[PDB]
Amino acid sequence: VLQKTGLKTQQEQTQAQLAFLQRKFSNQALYNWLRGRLAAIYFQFYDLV
Amino acid sequence: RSMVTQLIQFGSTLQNIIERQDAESLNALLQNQAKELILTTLSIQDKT
Amino acid sequence: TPEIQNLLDTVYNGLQNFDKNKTKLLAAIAPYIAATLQLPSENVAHSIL
Amino acid sequence: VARCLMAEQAYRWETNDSSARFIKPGAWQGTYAGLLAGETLMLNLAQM
Repeated sequence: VLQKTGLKTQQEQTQAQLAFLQRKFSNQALYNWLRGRLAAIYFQFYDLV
Repeated sequence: RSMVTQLIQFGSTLQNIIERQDAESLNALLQNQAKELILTTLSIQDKT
Repeated sequence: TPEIQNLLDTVYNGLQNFDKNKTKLLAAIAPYIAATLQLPSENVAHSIL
Repeated sequence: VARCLMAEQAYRWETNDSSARFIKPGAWQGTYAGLLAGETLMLNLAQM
């Protein structure tokens, strides 16, 4: 029984890490936005050069 | 132009700082979860 | 939604300063679509348009 | 941004076009802590 409640504690800890990697500031959506904006600016600047 | 390249230096520094603090917070979270897990394994050894 | 509104704002600022006879509209909008729909390629964003 | 507007006024007074504008808003994005302004301002100075 103590083994079972230990595994449920591990599951809740995994849920906490996943909510942290979603709710932290520099998440994947930040880098998607940066790559899009930087790619557009980079292409236009390439044309001017 | 000199002002803009100064600003882009600040932008690079800010990007590095943000990624670094997120790594540190993740590390502290892993440590606390390890503490809870070692408590559970102690109780299991007592029952053994 | 505020997220689709953020898409609208990003594409609005992004494809501001556009002329039709300079270049293709689709190739111009393709990076913001590739980022906001999180698409890996740019030919995929061409395809879906 | 203030100095780039100074340069835009200098361009509008050298050649004669008051309606012609280059510095557009939206370079600052507060919902992403204002990353990547240097790119937009460098591109817009290049256009001028």
